[PDB]
Amino acid sequence: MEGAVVILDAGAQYGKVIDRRVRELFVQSEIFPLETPAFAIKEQGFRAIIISGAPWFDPAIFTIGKPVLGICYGMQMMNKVFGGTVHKKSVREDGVFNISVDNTCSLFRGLQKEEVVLLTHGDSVDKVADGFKVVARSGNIVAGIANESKKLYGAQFHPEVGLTENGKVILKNFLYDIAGCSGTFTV
Repeated sequence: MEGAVVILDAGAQYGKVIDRRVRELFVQSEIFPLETPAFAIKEQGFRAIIISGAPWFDPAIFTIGKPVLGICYGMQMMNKVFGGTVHKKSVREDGVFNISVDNTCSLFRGLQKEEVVLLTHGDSVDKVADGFKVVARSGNIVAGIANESKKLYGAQFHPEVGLTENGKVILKNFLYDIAGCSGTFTV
């Protein structure tokens, strides 16, 4: 329903890690099946979407005018849906890397120009879809993308894990500032 965040996660945790972070920030969240149709999300009145993780998802989750945070595989899909491409197996090993961050991007507000983040082995963006800016990187590796007018944001790394030093700040930026979720409950 309204004011809540829907989590579509293709990974081994089935939304649980991302869901604990959203809870910790006092925001209502529902873990949904990844193939949940975009129209169903709109009809329920969800305020935002977090997609993370070949599994089938509805490409229209990116096109319905709701704020979306794509994490890792979710960022790759976001890029793909808007005409971008990816490198296969470009990240060979899991690691905690210091990366360059665009500080003026909505998502990375309050961060330093350099940040320590967890990147998992796998794929990474090649050609960046038109309308997206690169907002984080290390070398050939695009670590973040943003279409600010559309409120579509991608992070290659995993902000939901404590190993990403200021991952909570990134999620706060998305949920509060970008999506306008209130971090308040009524007891």
